[PDB]
Amino acid sequence: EPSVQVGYSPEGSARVLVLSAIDSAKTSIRMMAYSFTAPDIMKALVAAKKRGVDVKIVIDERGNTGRASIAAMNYIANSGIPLRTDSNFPIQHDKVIIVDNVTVETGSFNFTKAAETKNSENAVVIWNMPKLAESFLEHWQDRWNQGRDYRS
Amino acid sequence: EPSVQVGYSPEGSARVLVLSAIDSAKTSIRMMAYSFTAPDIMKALVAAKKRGVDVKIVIDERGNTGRASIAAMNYIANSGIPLRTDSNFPIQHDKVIIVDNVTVETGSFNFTKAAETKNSENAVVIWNMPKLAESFLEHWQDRWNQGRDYRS
Repeated sequence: EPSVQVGYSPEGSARVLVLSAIDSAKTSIRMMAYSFTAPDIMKALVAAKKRGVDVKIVIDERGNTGRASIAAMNYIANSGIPLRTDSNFPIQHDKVIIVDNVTVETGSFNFTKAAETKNSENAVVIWNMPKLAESFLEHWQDRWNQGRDYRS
Repeated sequence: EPSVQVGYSPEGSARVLVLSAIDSAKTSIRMMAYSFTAPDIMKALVAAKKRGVDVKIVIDERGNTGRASIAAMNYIANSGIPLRTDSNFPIQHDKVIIVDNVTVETGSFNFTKAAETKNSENAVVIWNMPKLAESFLEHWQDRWNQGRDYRS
């Protein structure tokens, strides 16, 4: 049952794989991000919410004050997706998407345009590994718990 | 046979896991790095070489001109470990260690002190998945092939 997929940037396969993970969510998505700006990623997350998926996101605070960051954060909050900024770490550097409590996307890939089209990056999606995902969930939960709500 | 381990920062488990992957190499190590500065990581890589392990590294060029970067690069080259800088990408952002052609370490974790002790990070080691590793190897090889030797 468990399997792993990989994609790379600027090749294009990383972006598509990350979108595939979000598009696959039937019940939940717990996301951690540093730079949070890619319009394509935001559109996919809100499409997940519309599907009924329970989406919650915690992102780095200091690295998300740029215009593009604000546009995405506003877009996300306006959709009813619970979102928090976290400044308890010099940098909340994780780029992680936990899907349906059993799948984990991770790697170097930041959720940005530069990450999708310019930089060399790798993104992996580890499917159906419940133990790995619950561990990542504890990591997500700890960061979320000390975050600040960003609402609309 | 395939299995996955995870570690986090600043907890301490990520650093130890990354060291565990390097310490486990019996035949080869193909590494990709953005910021390349952690003394502990360098000591471990050279200990691998001394063990007879075939170690080759390609790192981002623009992000490795700081003093700590130079100290590590010099330390690494002095040990006979083939090393290259790559500037063909705005940022060679991968933080990857491919061990013995079948294991892959990856995640948000940069090979730096801040990554080990201050930032929130995650590092995963995907053990014994030959197909995943050969794919990552092609990714490593492509970046290495357009790099510039850094020697001593």
